[PDB]
Amino acid sequence: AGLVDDFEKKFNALKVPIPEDKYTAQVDAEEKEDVKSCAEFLTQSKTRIQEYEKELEKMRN
Amino acid sequence: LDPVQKLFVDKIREYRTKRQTSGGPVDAGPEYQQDLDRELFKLKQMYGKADMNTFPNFTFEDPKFE
Repeated sequence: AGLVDDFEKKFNALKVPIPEDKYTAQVDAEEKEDVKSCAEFLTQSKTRIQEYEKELEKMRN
Repeated sequence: LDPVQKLFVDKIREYRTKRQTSGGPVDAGPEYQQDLDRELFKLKQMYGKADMNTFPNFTFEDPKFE
């Protein structure tokens, strides 16, 4: 019963961590890849779909 | 003895002697001890070898997000 008491005040104190980050750089890559997928390609696509659709208002002639 | 409790006495005072030896009751002797030594060791084989009288402590880590 006295080997036991060591392992109480040890186990009751001895607490486990959760594992850490090492790759949330995927969220910075995701913000950069949304600037690419949204803004960069979105506004460039809105002038290119308009390049055709403005030629479709010219094709109405 | 068969005022039957005297056969308990018959045993019992030889418990009284044995427990009122050391280790509590001994006379089991070294031959018992080699037997012990194996199974007590053999226990450790199943069971690991360290803090069986202290607290084991542990560690926490990661490889990669594969």
